[PDB]
Amino acid sequence: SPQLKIDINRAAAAAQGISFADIRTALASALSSSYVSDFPNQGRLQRV
Amino acid sequence: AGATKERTDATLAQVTQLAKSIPEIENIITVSGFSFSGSGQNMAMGFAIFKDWNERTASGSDAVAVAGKLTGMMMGTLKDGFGIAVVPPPILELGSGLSINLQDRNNTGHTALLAKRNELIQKMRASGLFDPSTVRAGGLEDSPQLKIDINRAAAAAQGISFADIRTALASALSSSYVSDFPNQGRLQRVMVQADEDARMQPADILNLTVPNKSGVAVPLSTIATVSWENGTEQSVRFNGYPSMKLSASPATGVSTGQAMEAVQKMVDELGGGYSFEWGGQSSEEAKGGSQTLILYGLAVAAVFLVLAALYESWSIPLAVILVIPLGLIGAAAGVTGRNLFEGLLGSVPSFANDIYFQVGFVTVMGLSAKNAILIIEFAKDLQAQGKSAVEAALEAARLRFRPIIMTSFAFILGVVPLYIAAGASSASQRAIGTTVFWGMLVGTLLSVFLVPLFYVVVRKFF
Amino acid sequence: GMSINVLTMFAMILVIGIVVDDAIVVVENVERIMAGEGLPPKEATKKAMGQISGAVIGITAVLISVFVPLAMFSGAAGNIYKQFALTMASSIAFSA
Amino acid sequence: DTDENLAQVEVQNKLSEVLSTLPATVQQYGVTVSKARSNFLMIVMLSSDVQSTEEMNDYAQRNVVPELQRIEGVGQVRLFGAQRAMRIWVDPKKLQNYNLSFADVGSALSAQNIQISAGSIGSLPAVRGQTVTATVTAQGQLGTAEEFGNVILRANTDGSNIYLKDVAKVGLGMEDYSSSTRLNGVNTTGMAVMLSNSGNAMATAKAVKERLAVLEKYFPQGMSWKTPYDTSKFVEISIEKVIHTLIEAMVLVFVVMYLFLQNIRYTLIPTIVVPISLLGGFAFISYM
Amino acid sequence: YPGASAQVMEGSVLSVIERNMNGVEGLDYMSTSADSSGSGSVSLTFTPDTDENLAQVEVQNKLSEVLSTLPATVQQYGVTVSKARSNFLMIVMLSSDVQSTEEMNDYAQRNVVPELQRIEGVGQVRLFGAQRAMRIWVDPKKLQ
Amino acid sequence: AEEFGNVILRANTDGSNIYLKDVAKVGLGMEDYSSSTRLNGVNTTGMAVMLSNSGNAMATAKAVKERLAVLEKYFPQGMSWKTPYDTSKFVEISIE
Repeated sequence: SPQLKIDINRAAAAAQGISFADIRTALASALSSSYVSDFPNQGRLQRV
Repeated sequence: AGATKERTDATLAQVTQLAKSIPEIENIITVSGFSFSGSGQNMAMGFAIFKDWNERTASGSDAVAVAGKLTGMMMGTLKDGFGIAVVPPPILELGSGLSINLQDRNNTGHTALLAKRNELIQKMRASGLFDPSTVRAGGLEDSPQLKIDINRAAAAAQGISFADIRTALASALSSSYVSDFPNQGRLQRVMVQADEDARMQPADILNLTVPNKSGVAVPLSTIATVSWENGTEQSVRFNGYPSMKLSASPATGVSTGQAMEAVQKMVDELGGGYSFEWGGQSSEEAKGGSQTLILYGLAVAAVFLVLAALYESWSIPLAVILVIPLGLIGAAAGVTGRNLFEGLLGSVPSFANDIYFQVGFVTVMGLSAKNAILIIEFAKDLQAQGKSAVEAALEAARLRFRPIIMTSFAFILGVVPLYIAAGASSASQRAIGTTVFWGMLVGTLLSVFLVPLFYVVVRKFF
Repeated sequence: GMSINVLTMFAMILVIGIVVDDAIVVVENVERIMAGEGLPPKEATKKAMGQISGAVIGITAVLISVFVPLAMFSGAAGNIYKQFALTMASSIAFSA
Repeated sequence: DTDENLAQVEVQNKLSEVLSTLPATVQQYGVTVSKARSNFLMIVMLSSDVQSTEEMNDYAQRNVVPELQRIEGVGQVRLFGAQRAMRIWVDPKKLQNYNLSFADVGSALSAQNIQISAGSIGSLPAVRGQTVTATVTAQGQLGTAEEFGNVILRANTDGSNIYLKDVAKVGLGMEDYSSSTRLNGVNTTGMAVMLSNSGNAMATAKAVKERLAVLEKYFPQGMSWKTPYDTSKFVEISIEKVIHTLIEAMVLVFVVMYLFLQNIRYTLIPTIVVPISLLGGFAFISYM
Repeated sequence: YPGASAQVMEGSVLSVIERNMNGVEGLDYMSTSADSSGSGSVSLTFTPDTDENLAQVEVQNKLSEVLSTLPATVQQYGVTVSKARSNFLMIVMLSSDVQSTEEMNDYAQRNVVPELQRIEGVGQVRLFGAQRAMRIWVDPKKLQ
Repeated sequence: AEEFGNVILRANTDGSNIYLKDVAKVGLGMEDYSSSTRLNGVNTTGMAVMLSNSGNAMATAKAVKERLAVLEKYFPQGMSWKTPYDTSKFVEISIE
């Protein structure tokens, strides 16, 4: 399959950029959701 | 409810006093914090161990008698506590257990499920199908709890994150495990908990100052409300569903069949989306008594076959399996006859159709078959020589009389030590003592006269 | 592999008569013959074994037959039943 | 040489040694070990009118784990879909509007939605002559979508609060949205039971269909259960085939013998021999 | 879970395990007991055919898969799995004059785990009390 | 406990230190304070041994009472061990 490839030069991260960790949090939580905690639903701990 | 270790050890102190007022009891071990029902400050249980069996030989020294005497003493003198002494079951558990588990199979409130629990309990007490007494909700207690309402409006205005509130309440009330420290060559725990003077006043709860975001210490009084409500001290989830244990029994007077039958209909009555199930104890394995017609089914089939195998016909086995009720009336009249005897003087007659009666009866049914096998086998030889049925039967009975008496009365006498047996496991030793003794005596007697008749009846028909 | 249960001893205490039963049946019959046929200890026993051997086989097989199905139960009462039945079934088998 | 008991748990052994080095997202999710025959025994199609696919999947998880995993034979039940979760759909444009981000909303829920345990009044150790011991309750857990929308992402100085109600569409959704099950076109949600390595086909399928029969009594009505896929019916056909065929062969064998021996007395015995001799084999079958 | 009341204990800890506990082989029935003592239990009674070896560790299997989602306090504490007959064989009363209950409980833990758990037959020894810890009793008023 | 009391909660700028000795009562206690065991009234502390599913009653209890016999040799003296509860004595009665 045709995929997208995000090239990230560390020169930009060093100049004005952000740590790779925050970039991971951004892409992951914006595309494939993020499991944050558990919540009580109708007598059963489900996912948020 | 709302009990503490002080009041509990006070009740336990009274228990130890009453137990040491009983000469049968050698040592007593009181333990606060635990009971069969559950755990907590209100829960406690004691083990009153006795003196040797040899000394406790008088009417009123049996484990059940001291149990009754101690319970009576407590119910009369024990202040601030419900205390009862019970006797341990012989085998299976190692009281009469009756575990219903009323589960809600719909997501309705716990209050509604326990209201329906009490509904099931009440309607089962009112009904005769679930024979009265033995009615008690198993589990634990309902207790008055504090309820801290925290509006997030306060947390948003000047308040703190919920996490810090959690750290505050948890570490100030139920201690906090922080790290490990080397103690005398062993890594032990270090725990931080607020002083007794703080975490014990109901109003003091709000007085704890949570660290605000700006390094400010703010009391819960500004952001929280304490509500003195009620709540459970034990949440039971049976088979994935939140359930409740309730008791009701049909014992020593009524079969459990009708009660266990009507109860499903009972659970059906309320909600319809509610269900129940069964747990239990030794009394559930006591139920294994209606598997009997398969026992005797296999029994008389095995005897009839082996008889038809050795003796090589079908008349003789019928002449023997005819003798099996003769030992039954002897065993039954022996149990009934001793239930008659013990009930007149000073004891409570406690013999019944237990496993010892059953295994003892199986023996008796074997020996009676042996006897019948003996005389009818010889009369079988005698019918061959043209000797008439009444003739062959009589000469057989005449020739086998002495050995039959010699064997049986050696055995009947042999179980007399079991018949008069006392002490430990005496209830069992006498149970199998009575059913075997009288079952074999009356068995032998009725057999020795009716078996020569059995040949004559059978052979003159076959 | 069964640890000795109480009921097993009950058997052997109840059974103790039945193991003597065959010894008694034989010893009584030779005694009858030692008075009836009344011949020297060897010849009298020959007449004994000749008339009573199959009669002893009867007693054995019928006790063996009636005692085995007590074992075919599974469970708590099943365990206890199977124990008592097996120890008997052994004892009678060795008495036979 | 089948010994799934020793192998499945030696697998769990190595995986218990492994779970730590695995990504934090995966470790939070959890990696499962299963001795699974990949074959499908039967599917249980749940079709309803009042309910929806999402809603049925929530009660499916209510009758499938307590009941359909307990049943003997079945070592795995695969639900087609996912149990429902609190789905929060943020809009990245409203995020850059308030100078916010995904890290803010994540931390917001990680803070304003936590399980808080307090303690007890007059717990041990207690002062002398203390009277009452009572636990205290506090709820730091959001239950509804509205409460999740009113969570603070940022508190302004003037008293204004940035909510998740503003930056996100919050509500109950599913954990995943991939699997789509359909019976004859209509949107149904079925459960697939598979056999453990000690699994039967007739006894197991019998058990699950008569267990779900009683389970339906406690359903939120409008909920029906159909079992189109079923390999137990193929087995029932086999026992029907053995009865019919043995009858055909037995009647046949009798005929040739009666046609040769020419009398019912002669011919009645060998047809009485065959059930006895085959029952003997049957005994040996159960023994092995 | 030291602070957990009955409902918090049942829901945040005990109910999490149970949802993974009937994938266990030969699971006859299961119950759960959550109380206000900060303790929680879930019992899995199996079908009569005894094989505690395969079952106890399939229980540990599911619990090893579970421990992470459990509260940080509970996970730090540790959740134990045991094939336990609830019946008491015998008690060993340790009585001393120089020593106290706290002090005996520290040496009790010195002769009970190395020695009284090694012994054949015994699969569990329950000590009445607790081994000693470094207890720190802060005063909230001196805190503010 | 002294070293735990001299831990710094906050260091002031003038050189003053806030200790745990000031804000807390530090010492050796127990992990829990719930269970209270008493033999005949006096404060004793007993250990309850339970059987594994392959557990005996006579052999096991024999083993633990004669193991604790040698264990006592290395006790800090003044320490005695009593076994009031014992189901092995019931078994001994059976073989008697």
